[PDB]
Amino acid sequence: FAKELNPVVGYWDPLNLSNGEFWGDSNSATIGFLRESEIKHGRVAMAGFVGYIVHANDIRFPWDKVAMAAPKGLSPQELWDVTPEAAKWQIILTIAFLEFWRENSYILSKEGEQHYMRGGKPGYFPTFSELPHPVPFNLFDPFGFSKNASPEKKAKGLLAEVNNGRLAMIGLMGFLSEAKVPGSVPALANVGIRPYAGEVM
Amino acid sequence: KADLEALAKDLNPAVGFWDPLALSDYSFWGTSQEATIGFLREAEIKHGRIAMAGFVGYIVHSNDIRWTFDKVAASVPTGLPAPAVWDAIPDIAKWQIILFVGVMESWRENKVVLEAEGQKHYMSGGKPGYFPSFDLLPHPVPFPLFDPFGISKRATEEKKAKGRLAEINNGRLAMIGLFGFLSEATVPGSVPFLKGVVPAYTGEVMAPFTQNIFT
Amino acid sequence: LPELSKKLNPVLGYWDPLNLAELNFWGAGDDATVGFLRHAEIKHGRVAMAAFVGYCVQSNVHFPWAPFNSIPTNIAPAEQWAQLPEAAKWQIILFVGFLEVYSEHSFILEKYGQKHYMKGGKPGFFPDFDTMVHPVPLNLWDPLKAYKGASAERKADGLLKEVNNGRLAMIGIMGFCAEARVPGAVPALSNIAHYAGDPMAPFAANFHLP
Ligand code: CLA
Ligand SMILES: CCCCCC(=O)OC\C(C=C=C1C(C)(C)C[C@H](OC(C)=O)C[C@@]1(C)O)=C/C=C/C(C)=C/C=C/C=C(C)/C=C/C=C(\C)C(=O)C[C@@]12O[C@]1(C)C[C@@H](O)CC2(C)C
Ligand SMILES: CC(=O)O[C@H]1CC(C)(C)C(=C=C/C(C)=C/C=C/C(C)=C/C=C/C=C(C)/C=C/C=C(\C)C(=O)C[C@@]23O[C@]2(C)C[C@@H](O)CC3(C)C)[C@](C)(O)C1
Ligand SMILES: CC(=O)O[C@H]1CC(C)(C)C(=C=C/C(C)=C/C=C/C(C)=C/C=C/C=C(C)/C=C/C=C(\C)C(=O)C[C@@]23O[C@]2(C)C[C@@H](O)CC3(C)C)[C@](C)(O)C1
Ligand code: KC2
Ligand code: KC2
Ligand code: KC2
Ligand code: KC2
Ligand SMILES: CC1=C(C#C/C(C)=C/C=C/C(C)=C/C=C/C=C(C)/C=C/C=C(C)/C=C/[C@@]23O[C@]2(C)C[C@@H](O)CC3(C)C)C(C)(C)C[C@H](O)C1
Repeated sequence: FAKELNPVVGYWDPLNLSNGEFWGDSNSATIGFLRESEIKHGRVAMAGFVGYIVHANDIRFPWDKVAMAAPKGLSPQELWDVTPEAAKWQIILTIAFLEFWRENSYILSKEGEQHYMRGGKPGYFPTFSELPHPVPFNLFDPFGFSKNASPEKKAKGLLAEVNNGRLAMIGLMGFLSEAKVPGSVPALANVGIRPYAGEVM
Repeated sequence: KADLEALAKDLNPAVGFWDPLALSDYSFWGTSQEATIGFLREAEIKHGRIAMAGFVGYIVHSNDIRWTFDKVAASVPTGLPAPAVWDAIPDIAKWQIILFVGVMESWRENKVVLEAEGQKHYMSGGKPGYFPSFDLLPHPVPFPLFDPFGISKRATEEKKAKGRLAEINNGRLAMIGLFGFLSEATVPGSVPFLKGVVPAYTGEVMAPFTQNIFT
Repeated sequence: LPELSKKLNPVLGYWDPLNLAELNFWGAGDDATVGFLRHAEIKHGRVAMAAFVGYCVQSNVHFPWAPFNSIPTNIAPAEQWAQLPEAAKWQIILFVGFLEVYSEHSFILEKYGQKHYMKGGKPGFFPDFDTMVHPVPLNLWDPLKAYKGASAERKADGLLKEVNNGRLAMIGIMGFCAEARVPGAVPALSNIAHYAGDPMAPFAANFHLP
């Protein structure tokens, strides 16, 4: 593998996680699990950085905004903490269903392979052709744009996704830290914790 | 019969035979494995049927919907979503309902009436949830429970099998939904969706009758 | 223990001032004398290594659940044992009491090929738990079935490292526990704990033995 990415920086694992036996399993599936975890963390961090950029300014959706434009517009995080419990619960449940669909090795075997104990290219959301729903389009490329593409372009995009995911992980961590302790940049608002809060306990 | 549990693929693909608490063998009362899984299938189907009926009854009781000329309509017209209007019923009527259910299950599970119909007990090589007809001791008794008007007297085996899979699936989902209702009634817990504002039966849902009957 | 303490430590190794390796120990034998001592070597290590690591978490944070919570944290955790309810103290000891009784069963120990430690078996070997009257998901040693695929060289290195970290922690916790009462015992620490009640008295705060 050797993870070309940045040619000057080869490997880099003080923690020797690469030659590991996570949950008493083989090394290859361990490397696959770490690759899937870092790719998912990168994707989530990129989405969170774009969401924080869009929520710092009042850019709420003007479609109806019955509850979106209700409060005012505050601590980017608070924005989340002000929203009702049903909204965040449905968001969490939809993410849980999407990741349950991602790991389903019957649909995956109909499409590709799973990350551990198989080939399983790290990061592959399967299609929506098996659940009892003619959904308009799948999660990966809903509006068909990359239907026909070169494999070399796909590999370059995967490397770019990994690198930009690490960069935006650093960026989102920096923004979240500057929300509570100003490291190196101005233009923060306040600290709005991290968990759900607002109700339950 | 252990490999006859491959019907869970037909119930739902992807998630196939899913038994973490591996009750597939776990010999019950010293019986064989096939008898144990037959008991499991019959208990699952019975729980699903009662859960579906209880769900519909929960909706009815929450939206009142009383009988027209019933003189047992002396129960309060507001009423908790369900467990108080069960509690407001006199104890003899609850006892008669329970005895009715017991009589009907003892009818379902007698081997004389089952083998006369032509189908054995559910742990002796029979379909779980069959409920035979009435060859009763002298009692004409029109209308058995299953399709009394005859809505499915003629039916292909594929349609019956699909209905059985649908029955099991809807039974599982109705168990989940009915206990979501009962949870939102007592120590809510189902704050997702809130279930649609059910007051709160402070008492125990598992407490039949007003009196304790010392048992 | 045999003279293979050179592997555990050179320079020293089978130091043994009080001889203790041939006192015949209830008339059992010399091999049984060695087997009992090696088990009590590491059983005392396993308790002390878990208790010293146990100390460093108790004094700062408490589990937020309820019963063993909301009692003061800026005190000696030896005193925090005395603040537990009586049912908690009994259940803690009896839970360990099951683990002691279960692990000494020779018919369980011969399921996995070993024997009781001073009848010829390995000194420290907790059973793999799969013979109980009712099944449980998680056993005691290697619960996730993680590191039993390691070779015997890592087990032999780990077994010697368990002993050597054991001897280091038995000094570690007891010298620390000698600092709570009789202050100024360890002039390296000398900045923690209070309370002169007996740490070797689990029920002193509840009743009296006579
Ligand atoms: C399975 C669980 C269950 C339980 C324990 C109860 C318990 C109760 N119901 Mg009830 N009910 C249920 C399901 C249930 N219901 C369902 C599914 C419906 C919709 C059909 C109803 C509709 C209903 C009405 C309209 C009324 C009650 C009433 C009552 C109370 C008095 C007893 C009585 O007359 O029952 C009578 C109930 C039945 C005969 C229904 C049970 C029969 C099966 C399970 C469902 C129907 C099958 C089929 C569609 C039959 C056609 C309709 C037929 C009822 C004419 C008692 C607390 C009365 C009340 O509130 O008094 C205070 C009342 O007026 N129920
Ligand atoms: C409705 C949804 C519509 C979606 C449309 C869409 O397609 O989306 C576009 C998309 C998908 C795609 C593809 C295309 C490129 C489009 C086409 C490709 O085809 C090819 C190439 O062949 C296929 C595919 C899949 O690749 C992906 C979008 C990705 C996106 C939007 C990525 C933002 C990262 C932000 C970063 C890195 C910034 C971090 C932030 C940083 C680094 C910082 O703040 C630095 C910081 O120093 C600061 C400044 C202050 C300091 O004190 C401290 C810190 C460290 C905090
Ligand atoms: C956060 C979250 O997850 O959501 C929350 C909130 C929310 C949504 C409220 C929840 C809920 C509650 C739910 C979803 C409850 C669901 C309840 C459910 C699904 C109840 C089934 C009844 C079925 C019946 C009565 C069947 C009758 C069957 C009849 C009348 C037949 O004769 C069948 C028939 O076949 C014969 C026998 C012969 C055939 O020839 C003809 C037909 C086909 C007619 C959740 C999921 O709990 C939690
Ligand atoms: C490859 C594989 O198989 O996995 C590997 C890795 C892995 C998973 C970790 C394994 C494991 C199991 C576990 C759980 C290992 C963890 C063991 C644990 C928890 C070991 C605690 C020791 C505590 C000590 C030594 C305390 C010394 C204490 C000392 C030195 C003192 O306090 C003395 C002192 O106080 C005085 C007296 C005065 C003070 O002023 C000064 C100091 C502080 C110096 C395996 C299975 O074994 C092997
Ligand atoms: C919101 C989260 C998210 C973000 C922010 C994000 C950003 C980027 C960027 C940065 C601009 C690049 C350059 C990039 C590149 C590629 N993405 Mg990403 N991507 C996200 C999520 C997914 C998912 C779910 C999938 C996916 C895919 C691919 C493939 C196709 C490879 C293939 O043909 O195998 C390539 C080349 C699919 C996949 O296979 O992942 C490897 C797929 O299912 N992506 N992606
Ligand atoms: C109130 C309780 C109750 C509910 C809510 C309920 C709901 C559904 C649903 C919708 C969710 C479907 C789709 C469905 C389908 C079938 N039911 Mg159910 N059913 C209930 C009770 C009974 C009883 C007592 C019997 C029975 C039967 C069948 C058969 C025939 C199979 C066959 O003859 O092979 C099929 C196809 C008979 C049986 O044999 O079950 C194996 C039988 O006597 N059902 N049933
Ligand atoms: C709180 C308690 C506790 C602590 C703090 C602790 C610390 C360490 C350290 C760190 C210094 C090492 C290096 C180490 C190493 C090994 N331990 Mg520990 N261990 C504890 C408990 C147990 C129990 C209950 C068992 C056990 C075992 C082994 C085996 C051999 C496994 C094998 O050979 O199969 C090895 C190599 C098992 C046993 O020896 O069986 C033969 C067994 O049952 N350990 N152990
Ligand atoms: C095998 C494990 C074990 C060991 C190795 C051990 C060592 C020592 C040492 C040596 C360092 C001393 C000096 C010592 C002293 C006292 N112990 Mg022991 N003790 C052990 C077990 C128990 C138990 C189970 C109890 C107990 C108690 C007391 C009381 C209180 C008497 C009183 O109340 O008058 C005193 C003074 C009882 C108690 O907690 O108070 C009711 C009680 O139940 N001990 N104990
Ligand atoms: C909460 C909320 C929001 C949100 C959000 C979201 C989606 C947040 C997501 C955040 C996310 C996804 C954060 C990633 C974390 C992963 C990390 C940090 C991994 C680091 C890993 C590190 C630092 C490893 C470093 C190493 O250097 C070491 C240790 C040795 C080196 O040799 C080798 C390497 C380099 C490997 C908004 C959008 C802000 C407002 C909204 O309203 C409500």
